[PDB]
Amino acid sequence: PIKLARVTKVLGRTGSQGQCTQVRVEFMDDTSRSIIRNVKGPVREGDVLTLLESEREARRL
Amino acid sequence: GRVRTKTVKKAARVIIEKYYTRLGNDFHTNKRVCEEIAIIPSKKLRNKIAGYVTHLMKRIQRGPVRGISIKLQEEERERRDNYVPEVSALDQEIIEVDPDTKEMLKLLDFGSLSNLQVTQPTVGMNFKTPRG
Amino acid sequence: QSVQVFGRKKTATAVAHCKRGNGLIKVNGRPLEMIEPRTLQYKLLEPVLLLGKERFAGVDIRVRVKGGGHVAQIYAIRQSISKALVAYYQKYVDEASKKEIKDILIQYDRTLLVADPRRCESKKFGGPGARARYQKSYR
Amino acid sequence: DIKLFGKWSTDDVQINDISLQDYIAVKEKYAKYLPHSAGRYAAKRFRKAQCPIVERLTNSMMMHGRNNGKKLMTVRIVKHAFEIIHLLTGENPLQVLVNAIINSGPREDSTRIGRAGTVRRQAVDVSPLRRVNQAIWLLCTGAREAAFRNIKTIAECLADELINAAKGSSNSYAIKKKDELERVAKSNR
Amino acid sequence: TEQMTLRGTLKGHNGWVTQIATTPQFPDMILSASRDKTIIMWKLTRDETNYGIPQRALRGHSHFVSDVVISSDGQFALSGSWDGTLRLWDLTTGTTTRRFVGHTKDVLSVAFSSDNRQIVSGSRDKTIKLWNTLGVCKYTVQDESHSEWVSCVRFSPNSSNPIIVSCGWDKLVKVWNLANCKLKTNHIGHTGYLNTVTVSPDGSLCASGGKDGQAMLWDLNEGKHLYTLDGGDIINALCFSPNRYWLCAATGPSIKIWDLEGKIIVDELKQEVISTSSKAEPPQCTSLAWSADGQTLFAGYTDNLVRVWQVTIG
Amino acid sequence: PVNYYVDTAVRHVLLRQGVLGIKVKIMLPWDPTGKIGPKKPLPDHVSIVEPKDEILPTTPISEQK
RNA sequence: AACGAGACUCUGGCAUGCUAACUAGUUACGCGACCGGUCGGCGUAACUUCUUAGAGGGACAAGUGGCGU
RNA sequence: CUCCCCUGUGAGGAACUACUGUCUUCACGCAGAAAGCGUCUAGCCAUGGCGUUAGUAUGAGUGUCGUGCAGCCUCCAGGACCCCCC
Repeated sequence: PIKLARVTKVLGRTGSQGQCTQVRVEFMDDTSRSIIRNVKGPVREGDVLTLLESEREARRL
Repeated sequence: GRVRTKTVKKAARVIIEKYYTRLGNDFHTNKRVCEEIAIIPSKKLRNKIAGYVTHLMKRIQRGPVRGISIKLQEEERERRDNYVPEVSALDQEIIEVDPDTKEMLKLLDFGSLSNLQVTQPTVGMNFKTPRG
Repeated sequence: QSVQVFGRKKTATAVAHCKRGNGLIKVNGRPLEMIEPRTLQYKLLEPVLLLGKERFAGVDIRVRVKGGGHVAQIYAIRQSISKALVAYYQKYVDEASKKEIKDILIQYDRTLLVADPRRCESKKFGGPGARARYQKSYR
Repeated sequence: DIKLFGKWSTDDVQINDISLQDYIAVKEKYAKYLPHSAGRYAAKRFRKAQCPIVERLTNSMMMHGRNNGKKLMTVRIVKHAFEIIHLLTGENPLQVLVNAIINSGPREDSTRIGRAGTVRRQAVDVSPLRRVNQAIWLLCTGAREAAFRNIKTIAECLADELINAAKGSSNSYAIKKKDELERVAKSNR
Repeated sequence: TEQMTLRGTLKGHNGWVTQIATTPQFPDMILSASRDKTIIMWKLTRDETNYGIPQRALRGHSHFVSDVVISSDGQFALSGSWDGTLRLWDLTTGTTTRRFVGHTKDVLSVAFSSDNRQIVSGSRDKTIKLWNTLGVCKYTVQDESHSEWVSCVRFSPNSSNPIIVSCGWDKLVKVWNLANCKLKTNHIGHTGYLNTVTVSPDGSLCASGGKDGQAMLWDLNEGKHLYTLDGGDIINALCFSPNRYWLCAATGPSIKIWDLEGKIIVDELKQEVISTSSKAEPPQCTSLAWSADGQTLFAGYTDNLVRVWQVTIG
Repeated sequence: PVNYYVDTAVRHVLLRQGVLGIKVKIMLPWDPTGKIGPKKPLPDHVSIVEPKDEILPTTPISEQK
């Protein structure tokens, strides 16, 4: 299933070369579920991310 | 990154400390105050120092500043501090006390005090933190 | 009845002369539609179409532009005519209609009443350009 | 009224996604007459989030060496490309830019992890601005590679690649590289 | 038996309103000199949405305009400015007829007489300058005129022998006599710098205020201390009512209309209802102007606006 | 500042062993020219004039002269 | 507290406020031309917006709102 | 344990020719894959690039033939609904 996500906070930048941003995800379905997630490119708080695999969790690079 | 030199902050400290009555919370006000009060070369120095005199005043009206001592804010903090509620917090019709405290008073012949109330001793003994 | 301004972009300078008239607006001896990039036509009439034609009906602007590049000069005439209709409305008209003109021109493009301070830096030795440098090799 | 290239209408177009609604421009205000505003959008972070999308497609079309400094080559080419698009599909050519941006952008992408020389990638997910940017990249590059020598006009070939990027066909070089990214994302997970 | 109400708000300005000057000849128009270098001509249309609309914005200045005063006639105006220039303006054609230089510091204050030929100004150069309508300076007083800046200069419109009252940052209020160019009085009541001196059309009552926060009412003809009013913060502006005998003090958070006979504060004017921005300093009152009408108050703010006050009489 | 504030001198002594070069740097003090003391002060230096003693006011006094 | 960093000098951006310009132009008026304008065409008074360059102003994280012992 | 709002392809009709848009068949050029097989590179090692499979297997579109697919009416279904469970 395809899902949507909301940015609650920006925590740090994960990467070897300092590539990924490690961001915190609310679900736009009004659910309270909170998952950390890796995102590439620029991110500011409040943005919406589209997840193709929505059950996956964030690991440290 | 914009950060003030030793010159900037030291100068604004002494300027404020001497002239505190002449400065005001406006920038250009104290800018022209410092074109007079002190002697500074150039511009970018002047402007910065004045900016800090100002900033430091906006922190002064909040309360005591770590760097400066003025008798005027010593006096305003003599007003602010001095306070008292209509009655003391040390006045209670009933003050509660442990049997032993009552004993210690009984040594001093005060076992006759009216306001006291003897409260039940706590039965378990654990005042200590469970080590580990 | 007479008001004068100048546009600025980089090294390009415009000079706009506003007199009471039929609404003739010409640039260094030719109308708005004879200018070199015709692709850049629409950027020139932008305040016009924004301000309405009624407010240009009573304003005759002769524009003299020299300096800079081709593209810059159209920004220059843009600047000149915009600054012209704002600075003319101050002296020969009220401040209400100047506020109308200004509230219309500002929310679209900030470059209408202001110029970009930015201009070319200095290439320095050790490189082909401002920052850019020559290659180096070890081994 | 504000009409793009004198014949178009910006305010009638539509955005179907929430992530790309906050970034993609030319809906409410930003709509202009001409692409070249010579403004500074690289001045501060995300200040280039707000510049007109047509200008955004415009800026990226100078991207190879001889065409580099010449911007007007593009506001020429973007001019004839739109006027071509309207003839084929028959819709507002600025709907076709929206759909190509939305579809061409990646979703998930891979970040290289390992030691140099050994590529082992892990799947993460694209940020909205990054989606827009990569998408447009893909559009301009697809247009170049497709138009190098077929003797196609870049007007013709970009209208091609754009309409095809909008429909979802594998014709577009864009949709191709996207589909590779998402598939590698699948490989890793 | 009176109360005061907020009527309208005037935005012509991108910055502070330094001094507001009203006129008897035209109760309809005001002259507002602002921190944005502009002297705005205010037309009161007294409509529903807007209480007033700007008319003529005058730029002669490379810097801020500290004070403005009008002629008893609807034409000429005068403006002091920190770049060190005083100027004679025509409100009709919107151009500069005469320019006044010879100050090496800012022009802090300027006073135009009731007779409309004289000019008396004072500056951060610690100078009180006498100007003529043609630009020529008569007499420069270095006399001990002050040991600090001259913040305000005001003429006295009285039948008794003419007097000019200037207030310095040296805490002195000095009184001077015209045509002898002489220093006739030294008034010392003060703690802290002085901001504004006002002189009532009576000529008898002059009010001065400053950082001390206490409004000082002095007797000009006799040369005697009269009254002391207690208040908070800083007095920025002070203006006397021509017909109502009310002394309006301008302090930053609040304006105070004083009744001098009964020593009663009439109304205290401050309004902010917002809870989120309440941590901020309430915008100061930079100037004050009383129209010759007596009902209408015009006040400048640090909110870059001109707010007006109207009198409800019962 | 080092331009107008200091004076540098370099010389060569010529001796059996070789030449010894030498450098002498001298710094001048500040304010009015006595043939020394270059007038314009260091851009760093900040000089504060002590407040001139002001009489503390008692009761308002009006003096006519 | 002292040197180094900064400050400083040199260059660019601001000034329809000032000081002015026949060795830079502008506006205005004449003559000139070709169909009221177009013209680097020719000359006189008008002034500094343009064009120069001096004086000095201007920015100090300043103002408001958030993160911060 | 339902009922009834919108989606489907299961059956009957008009229409089907005229209307428009999509799947059939032929000429057309354009992108264009892999199981694998080899090679090269990460010290050793493909989970990568590049060669060969092949310009195959394919898919997006323009013009030919369809007597198609339809759009307009019904149900048979499927999902939003409810309930219910909490």
